[PDB]
Amino acid sequence: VPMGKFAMYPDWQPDADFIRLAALWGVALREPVTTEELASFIAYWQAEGKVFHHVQWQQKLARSLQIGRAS
Amino acid sequence: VPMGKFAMYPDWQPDADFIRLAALWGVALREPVTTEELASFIAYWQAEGKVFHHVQWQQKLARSLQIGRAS
Amino acid sequence: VPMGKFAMYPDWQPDADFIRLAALWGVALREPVTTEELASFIAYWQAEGKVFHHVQWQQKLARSLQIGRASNGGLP
Amino acid sequence: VPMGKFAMYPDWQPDADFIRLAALWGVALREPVTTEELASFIAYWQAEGKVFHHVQWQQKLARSLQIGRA
Amino acid sequence: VPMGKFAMYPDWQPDADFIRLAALWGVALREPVTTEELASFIAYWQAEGKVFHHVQWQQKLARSLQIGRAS
DNA sequence: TTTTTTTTTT
Repeated sequence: VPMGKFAMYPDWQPDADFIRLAALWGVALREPVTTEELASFIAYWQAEGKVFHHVQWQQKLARSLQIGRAS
Repeated sequence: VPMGKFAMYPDWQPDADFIRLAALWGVALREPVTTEELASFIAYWQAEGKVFHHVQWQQKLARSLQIGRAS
Repeated sequence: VPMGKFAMYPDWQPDADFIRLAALWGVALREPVTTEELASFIAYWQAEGKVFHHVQWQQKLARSLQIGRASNGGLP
Repeated sequence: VPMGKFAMYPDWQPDADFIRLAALWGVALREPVTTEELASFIAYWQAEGKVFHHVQWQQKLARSLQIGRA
Repeated sequence: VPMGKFAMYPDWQPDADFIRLAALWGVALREPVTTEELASFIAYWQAEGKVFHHVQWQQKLARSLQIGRAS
């Protein structure tokens, strides 16, 4: 929701069509994002404090889910 | 594509001879660039908003593919 | 050496003295510059169009190699 | 100190208290200038051929080290 | 403080409302001048030895800060 | 006054 680059924050959410976006970027997710996966992602990146644009954060989430679920 | 430096944009494509160029720059690609790889690259850099010449964008794409496909 | 300040051009070479020069500037290169590293460097800077003296181009190349080879130490 | 505005030259050195001067100009250097850093700075500016006063060259060195070490 | 043109000297200061003046001249400073920025400016111009009026020195300071901070 | 190339939780 902020414009420009921002640090991750507790109530951030990816777009409603995140699963479709992820597929367009080459990450096939076969299950929806869970509240726990999102919370874990956010806690990690909120602590890290690095700043990204919303679309870039969604790409990081897509990649993180792909790796997390592969294991 | 535009002349001079430009921001990345949705229907950007690398050159038809991108694979040859990438090889000349030390990146041996065995497969053509996928629709998804290109879409992901573009979304990331479009958000970033930095401006480069066409040839410089192609170099970034080559390097990104090298890393992306290595894993 | 090529004289004056010039834009990067396709046939540019850092010369035979490069590795010694790089070392004097604090960049220890163990392997010579590859054809591909050089071609990539040249294509980037030729597009950029900035103009430098030969020694200043060599410094940029040294720095670029140091960073490029740092994920490893050596040539990709 | 070298007098007047001059082009950079191979044997140039900053002052013995360069670190202190740099700090006064807002550049906190943790480690002294290395032989290699100085040589690189001199080669760049010697090629460029621009002329500056000694203090102005020291300011350029301070700024270059700040960036280089970042 | 001297009237007319003068060479830059160690104890020189710009006006208390320098930030506002700078803005009126088209230089938007986000932070006050620091003691280190001022010392650096003075050392540079003192060596140069050129002479300017007080207002002209302030303009040079504004421009120098704009460039210095843009990096 | 104006030196500084380089996309990443696992």
